[PDB]
Amino acid sequence: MADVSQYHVNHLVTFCLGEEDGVHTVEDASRKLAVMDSQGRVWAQEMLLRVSPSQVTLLDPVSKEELESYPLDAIVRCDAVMPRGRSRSLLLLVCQEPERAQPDVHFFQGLLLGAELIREDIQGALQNYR
Amino acid sequence: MADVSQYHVNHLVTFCLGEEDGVHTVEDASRKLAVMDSQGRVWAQEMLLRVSPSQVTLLDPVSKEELESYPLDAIVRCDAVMPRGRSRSLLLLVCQEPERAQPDVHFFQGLLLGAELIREDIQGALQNYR
Ligand SMILES: [Ca+2]
Ligand SMILES: [Ca+2]
Repeated sequence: MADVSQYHVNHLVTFCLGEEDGVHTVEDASRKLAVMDSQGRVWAQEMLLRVSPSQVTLLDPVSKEELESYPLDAIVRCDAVMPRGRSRSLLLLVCQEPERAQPDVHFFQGLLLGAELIREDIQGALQNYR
Repeated sequence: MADVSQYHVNHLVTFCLGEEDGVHTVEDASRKLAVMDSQGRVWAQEMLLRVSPSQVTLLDPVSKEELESYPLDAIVRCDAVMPRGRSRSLLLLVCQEPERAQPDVHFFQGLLLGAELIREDIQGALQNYR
């Protein structure tokens, strides 16, 4: 428990989810992440992920300026997963931003704190908010 | 000419552009906007669009808080268009955000100032920046 916590993570990829792309489960999403990675579309970018009781914020690790923010009302799902062929956990966040026609899948690689700890924190903040 | 100007607009829709969706031209995009609208996916939301010499910013018309921002380096195209069956101009902005796997199309309805005036301002700011 902490109202505001931060974690350093590496953002790996954000991609839109359409009703006809065949991507329906966390597992389908991890598989599309591995395809993307084999096409040279995934490049790790270090970021600061901040969970507060009203939103999840992403910041530049040095400048501390806000790169993106998702109010908790915009998060539709948060999971942590270890795809086949990886010793690590990925943090998956699906958001439906109000202005966008489709939801997006965001994948993050956790560093020392893993994705499981961040998943519990966001899910605790979601339960609370909701 | 003005380094920073603002315009009130209505955001209509933002959607991702994929290499296999058949959407290649401004005209294809206006047609997909009309399909979306006939599926009940388009709802006008009033916003403040600000052009500065380093970025395009979208704000809530009252609270003035930033809703989104696109550094000029992220804009790949800006056009104004009058689709068939409309007496008005739409402002089209295509952006490729660094973190996203695909570019997005954003459509805005201009109000009293039209989309043509905003297109020239962003294109002037793009030329300058570039
Ligand atoms: Ca917490
Ligand atoms: Ca200007």
